Amino acid sequence: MDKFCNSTFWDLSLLESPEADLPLCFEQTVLVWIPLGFLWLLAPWQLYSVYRSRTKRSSITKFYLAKQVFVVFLLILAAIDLSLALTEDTGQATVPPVRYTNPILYLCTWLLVLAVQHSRQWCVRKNSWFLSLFWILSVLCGVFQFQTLIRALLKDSKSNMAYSYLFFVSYGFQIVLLILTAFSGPSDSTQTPSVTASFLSSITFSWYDRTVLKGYKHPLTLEDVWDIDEGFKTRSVTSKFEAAMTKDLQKARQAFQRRLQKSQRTKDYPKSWLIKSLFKTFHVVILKSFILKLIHDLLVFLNPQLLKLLIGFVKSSNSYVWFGYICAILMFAVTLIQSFCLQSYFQHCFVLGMCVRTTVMSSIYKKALTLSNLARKQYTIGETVNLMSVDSQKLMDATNYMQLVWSSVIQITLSIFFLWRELGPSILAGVGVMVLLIPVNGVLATKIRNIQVQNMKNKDKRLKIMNEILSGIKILKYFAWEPSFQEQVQGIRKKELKNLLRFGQLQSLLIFILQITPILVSVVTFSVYVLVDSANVLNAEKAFTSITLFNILRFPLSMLPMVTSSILQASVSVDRLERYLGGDDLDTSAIRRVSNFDKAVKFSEASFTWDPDLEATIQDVNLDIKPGQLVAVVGTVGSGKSSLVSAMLGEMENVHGHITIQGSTAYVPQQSWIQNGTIKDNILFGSEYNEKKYQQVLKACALLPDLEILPGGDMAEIGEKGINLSGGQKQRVSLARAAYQDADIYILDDPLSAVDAHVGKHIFNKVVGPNGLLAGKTRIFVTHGIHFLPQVDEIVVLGKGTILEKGSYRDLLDKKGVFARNWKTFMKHASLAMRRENSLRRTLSRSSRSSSRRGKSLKVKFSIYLKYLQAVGWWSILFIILFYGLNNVAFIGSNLWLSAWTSDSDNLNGTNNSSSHRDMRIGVFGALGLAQGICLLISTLWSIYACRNASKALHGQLLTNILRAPMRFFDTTPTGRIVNRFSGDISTVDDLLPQTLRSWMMCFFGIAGTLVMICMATPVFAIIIIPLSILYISVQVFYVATSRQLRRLDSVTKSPIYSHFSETVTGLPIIRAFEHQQRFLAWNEKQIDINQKCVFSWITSNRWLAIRLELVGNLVVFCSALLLVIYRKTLTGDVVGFVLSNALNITQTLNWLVRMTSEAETNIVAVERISEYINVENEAPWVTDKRPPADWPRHGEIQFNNYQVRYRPELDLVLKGITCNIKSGEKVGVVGRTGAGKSSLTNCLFRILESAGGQIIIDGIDVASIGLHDLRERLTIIPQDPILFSGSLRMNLDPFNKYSDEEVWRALELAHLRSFVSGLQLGLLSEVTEGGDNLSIGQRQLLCLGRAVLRKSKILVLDEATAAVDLETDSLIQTTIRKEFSQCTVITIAHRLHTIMDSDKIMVLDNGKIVEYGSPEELLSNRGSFYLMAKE
Repeated sequence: MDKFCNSTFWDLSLLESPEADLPLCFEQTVLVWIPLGFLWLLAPWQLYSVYRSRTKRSSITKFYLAKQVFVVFLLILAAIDLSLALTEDTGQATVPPVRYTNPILYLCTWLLVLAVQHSRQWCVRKNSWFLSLFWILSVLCGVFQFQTLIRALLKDSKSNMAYSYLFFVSYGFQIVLLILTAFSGPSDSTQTPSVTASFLSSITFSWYDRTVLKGYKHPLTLEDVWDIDEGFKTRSVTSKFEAAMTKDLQKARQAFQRRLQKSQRTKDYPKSWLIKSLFKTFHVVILKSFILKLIHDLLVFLNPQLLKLLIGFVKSSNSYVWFGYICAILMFAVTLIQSFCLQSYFQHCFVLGMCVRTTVMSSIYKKALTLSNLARKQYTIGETVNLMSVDSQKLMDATNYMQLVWSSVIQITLSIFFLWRELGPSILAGVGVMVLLIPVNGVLATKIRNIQVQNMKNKDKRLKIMNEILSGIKILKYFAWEPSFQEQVQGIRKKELKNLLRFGQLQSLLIFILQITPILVSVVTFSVYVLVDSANVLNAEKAFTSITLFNILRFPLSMLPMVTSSILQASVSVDRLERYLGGDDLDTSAIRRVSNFDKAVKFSEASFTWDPDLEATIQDVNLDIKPGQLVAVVGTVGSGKSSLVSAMLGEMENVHGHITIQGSTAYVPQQSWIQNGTIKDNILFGSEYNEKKYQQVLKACALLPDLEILPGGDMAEIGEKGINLSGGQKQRVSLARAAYQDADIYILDDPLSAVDAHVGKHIFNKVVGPNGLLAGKTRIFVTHGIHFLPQVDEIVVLGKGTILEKGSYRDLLDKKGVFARNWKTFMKHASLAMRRENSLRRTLSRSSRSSSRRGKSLKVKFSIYLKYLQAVGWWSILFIILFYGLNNVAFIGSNLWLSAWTSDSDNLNGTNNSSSHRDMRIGVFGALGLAQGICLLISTLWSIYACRNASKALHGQLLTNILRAPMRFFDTTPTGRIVNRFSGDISTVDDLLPQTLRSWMMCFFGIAGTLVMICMATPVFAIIIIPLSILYISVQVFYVATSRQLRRLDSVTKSPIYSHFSETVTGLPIIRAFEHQQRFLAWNEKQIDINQKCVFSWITSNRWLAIRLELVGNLVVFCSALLLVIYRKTLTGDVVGFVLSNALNITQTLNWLVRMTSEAETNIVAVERISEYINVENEAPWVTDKRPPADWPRHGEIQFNNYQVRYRPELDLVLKGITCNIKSGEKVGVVGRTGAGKSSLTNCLFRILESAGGQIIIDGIDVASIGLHDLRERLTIIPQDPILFSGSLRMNLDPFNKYSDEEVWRALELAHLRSFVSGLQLGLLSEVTEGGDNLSIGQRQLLCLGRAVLRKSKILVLDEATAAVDLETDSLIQTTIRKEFSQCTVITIAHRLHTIMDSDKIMVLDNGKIVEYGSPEELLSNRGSFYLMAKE
């Protein structure tokens, strides 16, 4: 067959030459039969599989014509080649038989290509794997022919200019076709591009390349992320799952039933069916992921072998040059292909995890709607929504880590094999270190978790103290108490800081072990290797290929414990879920919803029970209600009327009889149920909107006054924001919803409980009365009132679960049997915050085991960074940076030394075999490893102490400044916001931020060390890191910008699923009664899909990132390999080893660095907010220059001078120049219009509001010229609303401990708390809960006045809140104030006139100005505004 080209084809010796080109005939035979063979062996299948497809869908577009035209051009070239071959046949006497076989072949093939590119018009995926891969393969195989011909043409050998030139042009067209087939075509109608993108643009996730730009320009919104395709929609996956489940569930139910009946002749449930059902429904994706993972696990072990070949080549100086370029190119190609396989495996695996979580949440919801009440009472609503919110997450985590449990053992076994095959049985020393460091990592992780839990408890205590400080800041300002509470929260914070330091030290040990495992394993392996034998030499190939294999081995061997832990947690999660879904549905045998019947409601001989073991709550019942027949059942409390209602709907288990119901029911429960949303949405309750009926039912049910009181009217949002409607509004809203629903039977069940009498009668008359809106509808009332009965249609009295009698009210008042007796007698008739946070703690402490591999599974202005770094210190971060740079320099030195230890095998100069030399080598290698370890410990421990100092200082400043901010700041800012800055931002600064910054430093220095090694070998590489740096910088910028918003959107969308599930499982009787299950199913599926698209877009963002980063690391490896092949005449094999076994470890560090840059951007906003509250404006100085004469109020003489005060510097004066005077000892009341300036007086004597004009002078000293605390301590107050600080009676009465126990007891006896306080066990140290739960209201203000009396100043400003307190309390207050504060100036602010005439003086204050002065005796003679207001 050699004659086919008149020249030899399989020579194999032309390669054995410096400039070694392939033989032409070999090329034109096999490098042409490979692509054409691929095209022909599969094309009939592609055509046979496409021409049985959907509509022609032959939209004639621009790529389709471009590709057809280029293939036509190229067919024309093939025909021209045939013509020239025949023309040469007319010339020479002999022609190779292939000179026409090759062109003819192309002719046929291109027709086929023209018939495949047209075929694509029928499919949705235009450019598929087949034709795209054929173009790749053809362009790849033709480069050999290209290079041969061009090299021969520069020789000007005159062989054939025409053949060579037509080949050049045909190859150009094949390049343009490959490019034009990579491009995803002109996308059709607005589908997600995941299913219209070409093969290459879908392998590299380059169809996501426009979401990333779009998210970088302006932030993404829920309408900027494309919908997930229809195969993942909740309805689709749940339908598939239920088809695959029903059979397994039934089989397990049969097994459980047979087991129970065998036992009998709750700890058993139909079990071991969920995991089989999930595999039987997702097995195709399981296989796809399995095969992709297998291919990647086999491809991982080619790069060490190519590295071995390249070291060997650079060593042997008599080798060819075409070998080594081939090895560098193969390193690039293998890393590219394994990147594609791995990223596609992640996409499959993570989307399968998402689909498993989706189908499980949807199954949970579908089951909660039909769970038997007997099985529904076992759980709690918090625990059920927990079953949705943690169990499905655990099952998703197991689904992600499911393929690692065998992939990691394949990788471990192959790595042990390939390490053995190089370094003999002394590999087990290194692998033994690697394995033996697993229990140590576990021990450190356990101690970390214990410290974290104790810290969490201590943090919650501090947070509760802070919350009671902030919510009662007014009193704390009054009595000058911020130093005491400052010290208390400082003590708790000091405890938390010590725990944080211990956490830090263990984290440091964990980091040191993580970063020193590789150097220690290599020193142990090489020492044990070179020692155990004399003829056991260590050369560059063994040393550096074994180092590469150790870096491959150490990742699976460390992730294996966490994978097994995740599987074992998901096992118990599966048991919990599988127990929920197996519980039998509620039975509807007893209650039948027929369509036609004689009576609307018919109870036939029925008894019903909550729990069959006990006696029936409702006994035998025989009754019938015809349409329109209003019935008002009445009975003793606990008789079962509420139970009768509950049984009618179906919320009871039948013990006997049955019930017939026709039409649609409407339920008004005793327990009110209001969904999250607006009053209008609740009233409509998912029904058609009609303004006539809507306004009629608002008017009838008397909501209009409530809407007028409420801010938004019928648009106010209930729940999740907080309106907490009083029982009247809730009950009216429920009744309005029922009335608007327009049902057939209305089961009114005590709908006038929390309602006033007259409004209740109005509601009865215009809602359920005979003239009400519900005249024609059967309406069963459940009454605790009587006055409605004289006009109700019919009465059924109930007792002991049985009807005593039924009749009209006339019969009730006439028959005088049980009728009159009943008529006479009836007159006298949180859970998630501590658990949902636990799963976040677990998945953040388990995915924080990055180990430079944070691709395992994942979950701003420079001034802010400068603020944090200024807090942590500047010398500290200088020495942290320096002592990690020393670590990296020692690592570079260690590699350089190993390169000079493997080198003494080549230069076997006699002296490189003595035992002293080997001892020196292994000793200095160990010393370099030890120096690296010491530098790392110093750096990390210093980092921990410095970052602890930063956290301490930041919290100190924030708390010292918040406690000293004028009351306007606390009025204009929600307490929730400040507490949230003290809770989740001090925590971020404490825990997450230091480790994120430290890890960023470690990644940066690892990269810099690798790059300086590469550039130390071949310095030209310092120029190929200016474009690589630009590519990497652009990648991280785009990825972090987009991923931040995707994570935010996912978090925003996740919560509504659980909120809606909790609202469904809470108000289930109402949903079932209105017959609204399908609407709620649809809503839950909609919310799940809206979340699903965000989480899927996040997954794809991660894959986009990973492809780009593996490309950057691949280009580093490939460029260094090329520069070490090119420059081989000046370097050695050892340099190749240590340059190229490190560049292989540059993609993991790049992934880690991008992830940590994103994390630092996310976390530093905590410092942003903390620094925002550090700078909040402060009050006046507490102590400025002056002191009192040991007692500033001598007798309480207060003088005003046209005082003018403003609430906020941009507003109008509330006081407009008051000029009055109070002498020593008089009692002054102040009066006026509502909002005329009452509050400002008691708010301005304490300087809480600074003067805008005028001044107040006490005892000849102006208020504005003394320190704020100095003045504020010397007065006295009884605040408007008594706030009690949780703790001890001693602290509440006296936190400063300045008052002795004897006088505290004397003041408490003056306040007369001996009966209540002395009777307590501890006495004056009795615990005080958060205000209430003890110390009755009267005790509360009596304690407040005790505080006032032990303060015992000469000035008593006070005001009254409400008269709800017992009159004895007010009388005691006034008597005490008059008996022990008689000789003290008193100012009272009262809006109740009846307690003011007793005052020695009254000030009249309207519109912020005085009206009259003098005593009430001096007033009442006149008839001024005081008279116009008093006694009326």
